[PDB]
Parts: sequence; structure tokens; C-alpha cells
Amino acid sequence: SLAGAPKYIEHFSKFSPSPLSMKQFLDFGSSNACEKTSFTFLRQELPVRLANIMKEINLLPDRVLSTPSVQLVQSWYVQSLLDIMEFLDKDPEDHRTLSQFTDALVTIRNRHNDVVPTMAQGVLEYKDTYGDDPVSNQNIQYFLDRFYLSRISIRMLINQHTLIFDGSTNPAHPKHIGSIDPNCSVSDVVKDAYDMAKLLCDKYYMASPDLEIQEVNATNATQPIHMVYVPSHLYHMLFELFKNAMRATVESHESSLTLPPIKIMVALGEEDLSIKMSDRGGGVPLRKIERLFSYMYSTAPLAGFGYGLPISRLYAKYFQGDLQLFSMEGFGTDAVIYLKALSTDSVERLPVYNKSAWRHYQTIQEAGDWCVPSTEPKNTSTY
Amino acid sequence: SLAGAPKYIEHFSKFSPSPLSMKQFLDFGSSNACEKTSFTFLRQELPVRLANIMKEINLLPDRVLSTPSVQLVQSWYVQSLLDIMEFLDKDPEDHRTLSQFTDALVTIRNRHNDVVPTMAQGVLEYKDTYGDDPVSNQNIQYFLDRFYLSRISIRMLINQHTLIFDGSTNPAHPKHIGSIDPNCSVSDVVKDAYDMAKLLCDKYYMASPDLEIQEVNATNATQPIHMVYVPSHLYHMLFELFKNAMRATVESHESSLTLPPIKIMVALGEEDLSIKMSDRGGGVPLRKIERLFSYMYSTAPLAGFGYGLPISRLYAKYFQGDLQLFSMEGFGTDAVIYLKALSTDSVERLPVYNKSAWRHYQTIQEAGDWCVPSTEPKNTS
Amino acid sequence: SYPPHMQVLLPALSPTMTMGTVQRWEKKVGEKLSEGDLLAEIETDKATIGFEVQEEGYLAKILVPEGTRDVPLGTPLCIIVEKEADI
Amino acid sequence: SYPPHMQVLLPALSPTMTMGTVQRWEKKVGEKLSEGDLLAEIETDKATIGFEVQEEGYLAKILVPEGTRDVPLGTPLCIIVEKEADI
Ligand SMILES: Nc1ncnc2c1ncn2[C@@H]1O[C@H](COP(=O)(O)OP(=O)(O)NP(=O)(O)O)[C@@H](O)[C@H]1O
Ligand SMILES: Nc1ncnc2c1ncn2[C@@H]1O[C@H](COP(=O)(O)OP(=O)(O)NP(=O)(O)O)[C@@H](O)[C@H]1O
Ligand SMILES: [K+]
Ligand SMILES: [K+]
Ligand SMILES: [Mg+2]
Ligand SMILES: [Mg+2]
Repeated sequence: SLAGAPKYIEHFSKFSPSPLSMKQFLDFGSSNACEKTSFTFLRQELPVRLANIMKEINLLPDRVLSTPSVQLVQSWYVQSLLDIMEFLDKDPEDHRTLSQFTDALVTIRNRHNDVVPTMAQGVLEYKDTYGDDPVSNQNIQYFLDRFYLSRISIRMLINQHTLIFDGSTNPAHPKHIGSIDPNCSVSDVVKDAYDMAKLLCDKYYMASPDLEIQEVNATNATQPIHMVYVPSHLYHMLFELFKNAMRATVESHESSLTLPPIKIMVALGEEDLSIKMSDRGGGVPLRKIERLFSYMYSTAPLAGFGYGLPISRLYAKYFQGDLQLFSMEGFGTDAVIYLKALSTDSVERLPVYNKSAWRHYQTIQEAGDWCVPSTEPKNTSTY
Repeated sequence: SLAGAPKYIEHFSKFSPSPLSMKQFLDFGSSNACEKTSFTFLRQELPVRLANIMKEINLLPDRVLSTPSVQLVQSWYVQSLLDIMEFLDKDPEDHRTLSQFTDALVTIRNRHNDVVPTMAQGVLEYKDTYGDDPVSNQNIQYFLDRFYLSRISIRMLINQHTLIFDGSTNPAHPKHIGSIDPNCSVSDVVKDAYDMAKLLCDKYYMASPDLEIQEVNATNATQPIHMVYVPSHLYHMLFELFKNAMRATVESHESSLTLPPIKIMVALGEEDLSIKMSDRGGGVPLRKIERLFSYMYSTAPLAGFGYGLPISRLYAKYFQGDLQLFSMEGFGTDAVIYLKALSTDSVERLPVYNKSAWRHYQTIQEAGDWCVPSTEPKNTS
Repeated sequence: SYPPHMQVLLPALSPTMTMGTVQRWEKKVGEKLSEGDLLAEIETDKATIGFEVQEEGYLAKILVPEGTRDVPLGTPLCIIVEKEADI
Repeated sequence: SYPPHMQVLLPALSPTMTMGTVQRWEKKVGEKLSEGDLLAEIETDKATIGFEVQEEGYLAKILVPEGTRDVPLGTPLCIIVEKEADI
């Protein structure tokens, strides 16, 4: 019941979300992936993940909350909570209850399909009024990484259930366990992502850098590098990075014609799988690197919006990896996706509401930790 | 008076240190640098910098303070403060007062020569007892980056003064303005740093990798890359990085006359001067990178101590630069030094003690705002 | 001044959690407890949750030591009294 | 009767500093002031400094505007009242 929504939130937000390993996902979709145990798990966990993050939605400045776009996703989360909550006391071992559960998840996924651009519009709507505010910046930034990561994990869980149980029969990948490829060809995903970005590049500039691909398997000298991953997550990251590198290469070669290739390095160690994308696209000054992962910086008032970088990083952070950038202004840039090599180490990174999360919101403006130089420095030159 | 030392701290700790640009250092040692203004400045500024950091020393846990070594340097910082204060009411324009001032700076520089191994000894003697706890560990790390960066700055001011105003008959160079080279050949510093490192390596392993350099100047396609800098600082960083690179390169090939070279890439744009050092020394797992800049981690219980990385990064940070490490486990590692390209942007990076600095020592164990998984994750099969 | 104290019972940190392992006491005997601090680390088979202090006071005794496996719900773990005159 | 007000005189932030520029106000009229908070930015010829509050109260009125160049020491900058009953 909609009236009781705030107490459902208070109930489930008290609980801690349950992070899963890729080993756990994979081992579950074994042979007799037990729909009963997937339903009963999700019936509980999804509300836990929803309530936790909604608790944090309610903690952002009222100037952001008031915007139509924010509230539009707030309304989506409230409904999703309820649609799922109408299953809590339903009976497993009944195919009706299970079948209409996956239907409900399909609807939730269709409902939440535009969450990314819509939350981005709310920040834009915030930017088209109060503008900038240091303390407000921090809170929105802290919130967005968490919100978006919470989202990816919710998508994950939903897709796993739907792809396995009979929201498929023909259209999927009859080798994947859900969205998970146990023998994912890292190189093929690199080539796929390159193909699309190149295509978009040629159809927006008429010029394009080539691809150079190299591999170093330090675990087995000769072996092509494969891993247990979600190829679409991987695809998203590389597709995005590729586009950034392609724009940069073409735009910084105003005198050119003779485009320096984008070089890819795939390394595998005992613990890491590293993918380095190198470009000779003129680089970015160091003080601007940090800005590039800011949501409030890359938005106004191949290159679409300005959320490709922060979001790709979240994809990489989701299974305990990272995406780091290091340019050299005047030469080019290196972007690096870091992934856990082992499916045991590939554990969900999930935001958690608690006193610790609460205090990251509503924080004060502090005095500088280090010296701040004067704008007009004292001229110490002689007579 | 020694007895009145605690109030001298509280007086000067209240003030803010004064960050200087490299342009300012260069304009002072313009034509005829004036020892008066250098005197009247340092006479006051050095108390300030001493007092600020000293106030932070007495905020780290009693368990670290009680150790002979931390307390040994504490007593040095006490003395240098009083020595410099003995000049406060002194008369400028009187050559005797100036001449004995630089001598006091020489004395203070010698007193403080071995601050780095000593503070490292204290933390070691601390690890020899209480060992580990996150609340103590975090404070020490926060303190040490600040303490060491502070020292570099005090040694900078003392080195500027003495080089300029002491011993006119020639060591030094001195196309340099103190320790600052207005036209510093980045490449040469790289070659020099490589030569010393290749020497140490070639005799502690009897094998070393070659060097390759490449420069890309975006401001002036042809021109060799130069900058206003302190060659020592630059050399220190590169030297330290070369050692790491050579060790790992040699120790990963564990069977080679076919060692892959260390590659250097020097780039200059409108704002950054960037030096990338690539080696194929087999790399480090990512979870271990952040650990390489920890003071407590690289100390137990060619490759000497463990403070090479953290300290070199502080040199890089001291004039608004950085030192970033990124590897690929099983391949190699890139290490990047980032320096501002303009002497106007190369401003001193100094810790201020204030209420904001106070609360960084006064925090406690919180829960994480992220989910920590179970150590025995539920069997899903 | 002989009061009825405040009791610390193990709650459901996960909705289907019926028992939990008391991993790591982050507060020792005779410590200050402000509403919100990290009291201990509680680990189930699904998560490792940081158990936070709800009611203000001071920790006087611990009923369940570090490393005790499978402690059920509603189980007393430690005692809270408002006054620090118990040390 | 006069409300128990606090006054904020400009201090020397450098030991030789006798006067300084008031860069910008980081706390507007009517705001609470917990000890530690960044009140304003003060810029001299040697440094820009974050000026912090020392006693609790509220911002009542600004006496010296933003951008005001070279204000001598001991000069009042704003009035602080310990009570909320001024808004
Ligand atoms: N390889 C690169 N070289 C130079 N600049 C880059 C590179 N990658 C990113 N940037 C800069 O960082 C920003 C890219 O951030 P990003 O989040 O990818 O948004 P976007 O590429 O502008 N558009 P989109 O990703 O489609 O939303 C751009 O403004 C670029 O100036
Ligand atoms: N280029 C590199 N390749 C692989 N490992 C590295 C590299 N650089 C640093 N490391 C690791 O980081 C650790 C710390 O390095 P560093 O701080 O330079 O101290 P150190 O090399 O151990 N000896 P010292 O420099 O005398 O203190 C090293 O022991 C290496 O394991
Ligand atoms: K929670
Ligand atoms: K200070
Ligand atoms: Mg992009
Ligand atoms: Mg070293």
C-alpha cells in the first residue's frame, strides 16, 4: 500500500545488501538453476537494494530533489519497490507466482530503462538554476556514483533471473550463464567495441585511427586471454573509451591525414587482467583529469553528453576493478581498465545506507588542509 | 628561553606559512639579491613552518611520540626554532647579524641532515611494539606526507639562502639561482639519474637494462625540453624510479642477456611537463599499488629501505606536481612524474596546521559506506 | 541510582538472516558509545555488516567473545549503562 | 538589554601582516557557526587563508564587504549573536 511506503523503506534500508561473486552467479545457473531460490532471494534482496538507495535519494539537497527529473525516477523506484513487495507473502512452488514474478521484473526493467539520462537531466535542471556550490557538488557526486552503481547491480540481478528463466527461449547467447560469459574472449570484445566506435567516427568525421592489438599472458605464455565476465559491461567500457580516443586523435590532428593508431594492450597476471588503451590524441593537462570523472563538470549549460567516463568507471568498479586515466599533455593519453582475473575475487561493489553513509551527506565547508597561494604574489624582484 | 618553548609554538602555529612560486625564487636572485629581505623573511617564516609542523607532531599517538627517534627529531625542531628566534629582535643592515644568521642556517641544515632515516626509525620502533591499528596507521600516514613535505620546504629555504649568501668562492655552479636551474635540461637529468642507477644495478646484479629516450615538445616541435626547476628534486625522483625499474626488470627476467630497455618519454605542453618511465619488469597487482606509497607497509618488522616512492612523490607534489604509478601485472609498469611547465604555476605545497588539520587526527573507526562481503560466501550450488 | 540497563541484542542485518558470526569487536571494555559509531563487525554467509550503536552510553561487559560462530537473532551480546561510573 | 554578542576582529595571519584583503564571504547573513567552520577567505600578499570560527553563534551583519582591499588588524568584520532571535 502506497501510504505505508516510508515504513517499507525504513524496514528494508535497515538491512544490508548482499554482494555476490561472479563465481556465485555462475555456480547458481549451473544445471538446475533453482527458480524457487532465485525468486525467494530476489523477492527480498531487490527491495533491500531499492530501499537502501532511496534512503540516500532523500538525503540530497532539496534544490536537486525538487526537480521534475529526479522525482520521475523517485516515482519509478517507489513503484518498483511495491510491485516487488506484492510478492513477499506469495507462495513458491507455484508456477503462477514464479511466472508473474519474472513478468514484474521485465516491467521494472522497461520502466527503469531511461534512469541514466533522466537523473542526468535533473542535475542539468539543478545546473540551470543554483549553478555551482562546493558542498552541494560533493553530495551530488558522492550520491551519483552510488546511485548508478546501485542501478547496475539491480540491472544485473534482474537480467540474471530473466535471461535464465523463461523470459528466453530463442533470443540470447546459448552459452552464457545469464549475462555472464564463462569463457569471454577479451580480444573479440575489444574488436567489437572498436568496430562500432570506428563506424560512428567515420560517419561523423570521415577519418579514423586504426587498431593495434597486443596480448601478454603471463599465466600461460601462448594462451589467448579469456576470463569469466559480463561481455556487455566490458563492451560498454571499451566502446566509450574508444570513442573518446577517436575524437581526440582526429581533433588534435588538424594538420593531419595520417592518423596514429589506437594501441591496445591486454595483460593477464595471477590476479589482474589489464586492458590499456593508448592514443596519441594530444593529451589532457593533469588538473583536468579529475574533472573528467565529475558529473557536474561534463554537462552544459561521437561525443554525446558527458557521462561516458564516470559510468564506465562504475562498470569497472562493479566487480572490484577500476578504470584509470593518465595523459601526457601534448602527446596523448592512456586509459586502463583493471579487472579481477579470478571469479572468486569478482565480488559486487554495492552502496550501503547507514550512519556512515548518512554523514557523507550534509557536510560543512572546511578550511584548507594545505596552503592556498595568493592570487597576486608578492613581487620579490629587486630595485 | 627553553622553558617558554610551548608558547612560542602556539604563537607561530597560529600563523600561516607562505607558499612561494619558483618565479619568486628566480626574481629574488635576480641581479643582486638582497640579504636583508631574505633575513627579515626567513627570520619569521622559518619559525612559522617549524611551529606549524611541531604542533602536528604532538598530535600523533603517544605510542609514536614515546620512541627515542621521533623524540630526537622533536628536540632538533625545538632547537632550530630557538636558534632562529634568537634573531627576531636582531638588527638588519648590520653585516655581523646577517653573516652569523646564514651560519645558523648551516648549523640547522647539518643538525637536520638525517631527519628522514630517523623518522623512519621511529615508525619502525613503533611497529616493533603496537604493530597495527587503522586509527593509528591513518594518522601516521597523514602526518608523514605533511612532515616530510614540510622538511623539503625548510631545506629549500635554507638551501636558497646559503647558496646565494654564503661562500662566494665557487662550488655550486652557478648559472643556478641557489639550487634552481632556470634552464634545466630535463633529458640530461634523466641520463644522469640513469647513469648512477645503471651503475648501482650493474654491480649489485652484474646486469642492467639499456635506456631509450624520446621527447615530444608540443609548444615548439623541434626545441629540446627545458624548464625552471631544482635539478636535485628532479634527479631524486628519477633516480629512485630507475632503481625500482631496473630491479624489477632484472628480477623478472631471471634468465636473460636479452633485457628489455627502460623507455623514457618526455612531453611538454602548455601547462604540463610530463616524464613517463616505462619498464617491462612484470608489473604489480592493482591492490598493491596504493600500498607502495604507504610508509608503514614498506618497513619491517639496489633496493634499500622502502621510503623511495612515498618521498619522491612528495618532491613531485612540492611544486604542484604529482607522481603516478600504473602497471599491468605480468607485463610492466609506467611511472609518471608530472611537473608544472610554468614557474608561475610551480608554487610551494605546504601543510598549514589549523582546526581543519586538527580534526584529521581526531577521527575514529567507522563502518564502511560500502558492502564488505562474507569471508565464507554462501555455497550457491 | 540503581537503574534497569540498556541491552544489545543481535538483529537481522539481512532479511533472511537467522544467525550470525561475531567477527570483530571494534570497541573494548570500558569505552564511550555515541549513537552511530562502529561497535563491531558481524559476518553472515551473505555479507560482513558493521553493527552501529543505537542508544548512547558506555560498554561495561561483553557476553559474546570475538570469533563466536552462528549466534542466533535476539541474542544478548553486551551491556550498556548511561553512566560511566562503572569503571 | 543588549544581546550577548561576539565580535570578529581581523587578526594577523602572517607575523608581519598589518593589513589584508577580504576575498569572499563563505557564510551569509543568518547562518549558524559551529567552531571549525570556514567563515571567509582572507588574502594577503603572501597567502590566502581560511579564517575559522572560534565560538558558536550566528551571522548577524557584515561590516566589511567582499573584495575590500587592505583592512587593518583589530578591525571588526561581522557581528555574532549567541541567540537565534535575530532572524
Ligand atoms: N583520450 C582522451 N584524450 C583527450 N581528451 C579526452 C580523452 N578522453 C576524454 N577526454 C576529455 O574528457 C571528456 C570526455 O568525458 P566523457 O565522460 O567521455 O564525455 P564525452 O566523451 O564528452 N561524451 P559521452 O561520453 O558520449 O557522454 C571530454 O570533454 C574530453 O575533452
Ligand atoms: N617499477 C616497478 N616495478 C615493480 N615493482 C615496483 C616498481 N617500483 C616499485 N615497486 C615496488 O614497490 C616497492 C616499494 O618501492 P620503493 O618505495 O622504491 O622502495 P624499494 O624499491 O623497496 N627500496 P628503497 O627505494 O631503497 O626504499 C618495491 O619494493 C617494489 O616491490
Ligand atoms: K543498511
Ligand atoms: K596555522
Ligand atoms: Mg565519451
Ligand atoms: Mg626503491
